This record gives sequence, structure tokens and C-alpha cells, in this order.
Amino acid sequence: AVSASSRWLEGIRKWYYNAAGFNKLGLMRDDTIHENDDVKEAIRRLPENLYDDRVFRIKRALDLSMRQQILPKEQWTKYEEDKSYLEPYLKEVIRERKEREEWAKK
Amino acid sequence: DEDAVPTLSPCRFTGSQICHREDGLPLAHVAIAVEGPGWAHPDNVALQVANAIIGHYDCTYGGGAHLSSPLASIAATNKLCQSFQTFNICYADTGLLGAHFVCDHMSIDDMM
Amino acid sequence: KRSVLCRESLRGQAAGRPLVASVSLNVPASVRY
Amino acid sequence: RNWVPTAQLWGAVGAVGLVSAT
Amino acid sequence: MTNIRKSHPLMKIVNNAFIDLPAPSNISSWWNFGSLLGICLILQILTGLFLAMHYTSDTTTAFSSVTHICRDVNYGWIIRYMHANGASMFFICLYMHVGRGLYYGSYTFLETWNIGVILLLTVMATAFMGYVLPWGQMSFWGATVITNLLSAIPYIGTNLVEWIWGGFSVDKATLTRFFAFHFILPFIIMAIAMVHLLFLHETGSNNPTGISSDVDKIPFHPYYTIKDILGALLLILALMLLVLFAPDLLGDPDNYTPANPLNTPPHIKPEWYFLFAYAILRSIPNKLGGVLALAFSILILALIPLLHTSKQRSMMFRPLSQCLFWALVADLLTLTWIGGQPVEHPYITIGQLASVLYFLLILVLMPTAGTIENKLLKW
Amino acid sequence: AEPEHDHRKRMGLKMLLMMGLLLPLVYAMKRHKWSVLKSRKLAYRPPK
Amino acid sequence: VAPTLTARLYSLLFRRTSTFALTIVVGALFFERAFDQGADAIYEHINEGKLWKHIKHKYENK
Ligand code: HEM
Ligand code: HEM
Repeated sequence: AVSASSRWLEGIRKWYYNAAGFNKLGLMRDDTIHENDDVKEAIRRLPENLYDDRVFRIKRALDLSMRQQILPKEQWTKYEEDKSYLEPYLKEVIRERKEREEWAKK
Repeated sequence: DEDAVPTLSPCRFTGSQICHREDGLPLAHVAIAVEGPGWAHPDNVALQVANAIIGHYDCTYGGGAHLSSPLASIAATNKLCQSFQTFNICYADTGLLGAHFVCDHMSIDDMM
Repeated sequence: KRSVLCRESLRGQAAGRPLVASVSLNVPASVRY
Repeated sequence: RNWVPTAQLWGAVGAVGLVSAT
Repeated sequence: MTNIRKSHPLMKIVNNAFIDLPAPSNISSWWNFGSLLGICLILQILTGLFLAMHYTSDTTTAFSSVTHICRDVNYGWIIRYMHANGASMFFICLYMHVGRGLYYGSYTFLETWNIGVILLLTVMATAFMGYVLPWGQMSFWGATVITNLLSAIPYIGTNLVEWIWGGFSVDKATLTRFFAFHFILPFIIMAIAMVHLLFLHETGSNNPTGISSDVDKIPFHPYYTIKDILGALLLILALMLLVLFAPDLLGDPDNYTPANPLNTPPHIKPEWYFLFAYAILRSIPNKLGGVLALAFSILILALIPLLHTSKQRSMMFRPLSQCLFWALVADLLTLTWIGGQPVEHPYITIGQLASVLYFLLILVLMPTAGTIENKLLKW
Repeated sequence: AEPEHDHRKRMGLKMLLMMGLLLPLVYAMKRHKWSVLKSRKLAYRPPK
Repeated sequence: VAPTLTARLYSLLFRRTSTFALTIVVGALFFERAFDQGADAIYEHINEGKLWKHIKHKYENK
């Protein structure tokens, strides 16, 4: 029955998004996950463009964290553009795992 | 003399690097050089005799390990490189002088 | 490998005495015609 | 070759070092 | 290979761990504490051996021997003070190392962290015994109070406490034991430190961002050797500023009074490094409940890993986490304040709430905040 | 109580001056080397 | 033209590390002595007549 409440989370979400500074660093959510076993496989399934692109952005952002400088206001990731490009890839990875776990009960 | 304004004005010497990574390529190309003299200079034949010593080597050189240039000998013996070559790039106002080597991704540092 | 896309092609083999002459030298090495 | 010269400065250094240091 | 010094001797290759090791580029200045942590331990050792070279481990002499060290022995005065203040620095550093594990989630290195806790508890044993060494009023009563705390254990405790002391009080036997334990502990520690290094060398360092930096690595030698050296300069500056111009400042305990086995430590307390635990301890009425919750303050650390809730091993991009992280640090500050406080109402009620806060922050608040942040990001 | 009171404070003087020469020097050394990295600039050029 | 003080210093003493060390050995010596002499003086100025050095006169040789 979410019309008021779940059309307003976008506001805390939006507030939160830019609150976490990765925003500023040129980075995108997908590029911030913890690199574990599922995430790895997922990353290994990324097409060359998608994947070279994450490499550049972490290469840009770590560059910046080294120098403690934030990117220009002009050049910052905008919440409206949430490329959850890993999500697709990540999901199955997980999906395949859970199955593999489940098939292993009896 | 109003022509005298050198059209051949020195070019400023800069010790930088430009690294352009492409793990999609099989071998590695490195050109390392320090700045040298122009075309005309006593030091400039002496340099050549010094590059004579280092030499220049290829996958196909018949003498590999018995080459006399210890650089050659070492890449021959230890499969350190595919092909290397010293050069002295003579220009008016400046130069480029050093080696250039091609090798595996796991060999760059020993070659250097 | 060197890209062979344009008009530039001009390789075809036929010399006087020597034909398909391959050399292996102690220093240099190659393949001519 | 250049070793004598260099060994000579290296010998100097150890000397003055002891002398002073010690 | 030929005549590549480093790989030639096998032993010398093992040292390239400090030169040719891939080191993250981006990297707060809170990464020098590790290296400082290790200079500390060498500093103590050195200094220590020297003190041990003129110190006597007996009830009659100990205080005298200390006192002789800082009067008739040449430069025996700085060495000793340097040694005492050293141990404040070693702890100061210690807590910086951990604060960072906590914050950037370095403890994702399951195995490396574990050894860290082991290390951390192993320095604590050493600092607890050495303080006893001089045999001052403070040392004599705190050693009694703390080891007797152990007698809270129901079936054994009592027998135990007596075996530790090697008698029914803390006379010779006890004192001689601490000396020996103090001595060898740090050598045992150094093996551990090195095993610690060993496990970390398999995965590398983490960073502010909290993302892999293999795409961005840097040779340790060129950079980080300079950084470490500079950090050591800053480290040594703090130690000497404190040693040379504020000798006991930090050493709260003024008790330079040989210990008379029947007297009154108005307000007896471990040094700064242990106040948190102390506070924690008083908050419980029952003495066994206090010991367990004294043990848990410190051991809690071994579960952090299993409390991690987010998808971002880096608190850096997570604001609610940052806020509680800091709180707990200030809570922790607050707890150290209680440590020097009289036993009374005001401090009791405060300390009580601060203990609760402290386990809440580590046990329940943070973890929730983790999920919340993850939901906000739609993760 | 503290015999070493005077030596100590003289030492503090020499440790402060010295450290006022080494902290600024060694910081320099640190920027000397690092400069390579901090001055560095990137460029990304896919075939794409 | 002449070499900047640095360049002079450079080509005389730093090119060869053997010379560079030597330098350092000798400067470590010279520097100790001025530092101490200066630094000591400085210190002793701040506590004029406070230190025995200043006060040995009262009970010395009559
Ligand atoms: C490595 C961890 C160490 C820590 C945390 C540590 C800490 C301490 C502390 C806090 C004291 C009390 C001194 C005072 O406040 O009067 C002390 C004393 C002493 N320590 Fe250490 N120390 C360490 C290592 C060593 C080592 C390796 C040795 C010798 C091998 C050593 C030998 C001594 C001796 C003989 C004393 C007694 C004289 C004195 O009070 O200075 N310690 N230590
Ligand atoms: C004797 C005490 C210790 C010594 C000598 C020591 C030494 C070091 C050194 C040299 C480093 C590498 C540089 C750095 O990461 O800062 C390091 C990293 C680390 N230490 Fe320790 N440490 C000690 C105590 C601890 C403690 C008490 C913990 C946690 C309880 C700990 C956990 C870690 C972790 C998690 C890392 C790696 C984090 C990362 O760089 O990603 N260490 N330690």
C-alpha cells in the first residue's frame, strides 16, 4: 500500500547516496562492493567494456584517495544513473550457489 | 642576421615516463633513453663505441649464450628477452639515447 | 603482426639468381626472395 | 680500475668515521 | 638469474618483503602504526635489556635497584624513563592500529586479525608485569587486586591465584616470576609479530576506499620506506617530548613509594591503557560477572568479523557507521576517564551506562546500522 | 627527587632544535620521491 | 656564468657516493661541535647564574 512512504524513501536514499562520498570520487555503487567469492565470479563474467570501465574508475578513485582530492562538482556520479551492472551478474552467481548448496542437503 | 632567429631553437629536455597498459597484447615494448648531444660532437662517436659493447640481440641470433655483450648473454641464457637494441637518435638541438627491449610480461624488470 | 589493409601491399617474389633465399646469421636473421 | 680511487675514498670514510665516531 | 643479490641468498629474498612488495597507493597515515608498532617493540626490548642489565628482582632491592638505575648509572635515567614512556607509546600506537582495523574493516583478513588479538593480549600481559618490576606502592597493590580478581573462579580460582603468586601473598616468589615472564614474553611476541606479517603478506593491505588496489599498486621501497622513516621521526618526537620534558606526566601513578604491604591506595588503578577494562569491571556488582565482562571487553574483538553486516568492507562510504564508530571511541574515552575516578555514585552511574553503550555499539547498534545503510543503497 | 632535572631539559633543547631540522628535511625527502605519483596524470583510451 | 652554489657543491662532492659519504662523515663531525657549542650557549644563557658553571666562584680557592 506504499504510495506515500515508498515514494519518499527515494528522498532518504537520495540524501544518503550523496552523503556517502563515493559519489564524489567518480565511483559507482557497483564498484564499491566487498570483493568476495561470489562478487569475484560475477566480476569475471563482465564483458570487456563493462569490466575495463570498473578498472578505470577504481584507478581514478584510488588515484584520488591517494591525493585526498575530490573530483569536480561537474564530473560526479548522479544517483538517477544507478548502473547496477554487476547486479545481473552477481545475482545468478548467487543463484547458482544457493542451488548448489540446496542440491547438497539430501 | 634578421633571419638569424634560430628556426632550430633548442627543444626542452624532459625526463618523464608515459606508460600505456594493454594486457591484451602478447609482448611488452619498452624504450628507455637519456638525453644526448646533437649531431656534431666528440662524445658522439665515443657513445657509439659504447653501444657497440651492449649490442643488440634477437630470438634468432646464432651465438646466444656465447655473445660477448653480457646483456646479450644473459637474455640468451635466461630467456630474458625476445629482442633488444641500443640506439643513439641524433638531432640538432637534443638527442635520444638508450636501449629498447621486447619481452614477456614477467621479464620487464630483470631486463631493465 | 602488421596490418595489411591498404593499397600498400607490394609483396610478391621473383629475383634473378636467388629465389626464396632464407638467411640465418650469427648476428642478424631473415627471409627474402 | 676505478676501484682504487673508490676504495681509497671508502678507506677514507671508514677512517674518519672511526676517528670521529669513536 | 645471476648476481641478483636479493634472489641469490634465499634468506635475502625473504627480506624483499620490505622492498618489492606491492603496496596500495592510496593509504591513510593510519598505516604507519603497524611499522611504528614494531619499532616500539624493538625499542622496548633494547632499552629493557639495558635496564635488566642493572636491575635486581628482589623485594629488598627492586625499588633500590630501579632507583640506582636512575641515579648512579650513566644515562640509566633516560633509558629507564624512555622505557616507561616507551610503553605508553606502544599502547597509544596499539589502539591506533586497531581503530583502523575496525574502521576500514581490515579484519576481513580473518586469520591476520586473529593473530592481532593474540598480539594485543600478549603485550597487555607484558605491560602488566613490568609495571610490577619496580615494586612501587601502585605496582604492589594493583598486582594483588588484579590477580585476586581471578579468584572469582568458583572451583579452581582460589587454588589458582595461589599458584600464580607462588605463595599466599605477593612476596619474593611473585616478583621474581614477573621479571622472568616480562623478559621472555617480548621475544615470544616477536615470533608472533612475524607470523602476523606472514599471513598479511598473502593478501596485501586494504585502503580508505575499501576496494582492491591491485590495479593501483606501488613498490614499497621507493615510497613507504620514506614514509615509515618519517613516521618514526614523528613517533620518536612524541616519545622524547614526553620523556625529556614531561617524564611522569603521562605516568599517572606518582607512587614512587616502596610498597608497604598494609596501606591505602586511595584510588588504585591500572595505567591509562587498562582503564577501559577497569571501568568495565567495576560496573558489575558481582565479582565473577565483572571478570567475565572484563575478559569480554577485550575478547569481543575476535567476533567483530562475524558481526560485519555490510557489503562495503569500508566504513568510509558509510556515514551512520562512522558516527557510531566515533561514539564508541569517545565512549572508550569516557571509560578511561572513569578509571581514575573515585568509586562513587556519579562515576558509578556514568560508568554503568558507558559499559552498556560500549557493548551496544559493538554488539547491536553497528550491525543494525550496517543493514540499514545497505538497504538505503538498495544493495 | 630528580637529580636529572637539568641535564634532561638541556637535552630537550638539543632534541627540539635537531627535530626542527629533521622533520622539515625528511618531509622534503618524502615529497621528493612521492612527487612522481602526486604529479601523475591519467588517460583512458578504449578502442571502443 | 658560474654554477649555482648547489651545482658547485654537487659536482665537487655528490657525483661520487664515495665523496658523498666522506662529506657526510666530516659534516657529521663539524656539525656536532657547532650545534653543541651554539645550543649549549643558548641553554646556559636562559639560566644565567642558575647553574654551578656560573656559581663555582663563591667557594673556590679562597
Ligand atoms: C616488549 C614489551 C614490553 C613492554 C610493554 C614493557 C613495559 C614495561 C613497563 C610498563 C615497565 C615498568 C617501568 C616503570 O614504570 O617503572 C617495564 C619495566 C622493565 N622492563 Fe619492560 N617492557 C617490555 C619489554 C621488555 C623487555 C624485552 C625487557 C628485557 C628483555 C624488559 C625489561 C624490563 C625491566 C628489567 C624492567 C624493570 C625496571 C624498570 O622499571 O624500568 N621489558 N617494562
Ligand atoms: C605487536 C603488535 C603488532 C605488531 C608488531 C603489528 C605489526 C603490523 C604491521 C607491520 C602491519 C603492516 C602495516 C599496517 O598494516 O599498518 C600490520 C597490519 C595489520 N595488523 Fe598488526 N601489528 C600488531 C598488532 C596488531 C593488533 C593488536 C591487531 C588487531 C587486533 C592487528 C591487526 C592488523 C591488521 C588487520 C593488519 C592489516 C590491515 C591492512 O593493512 O589491511 N595488528 N600489523
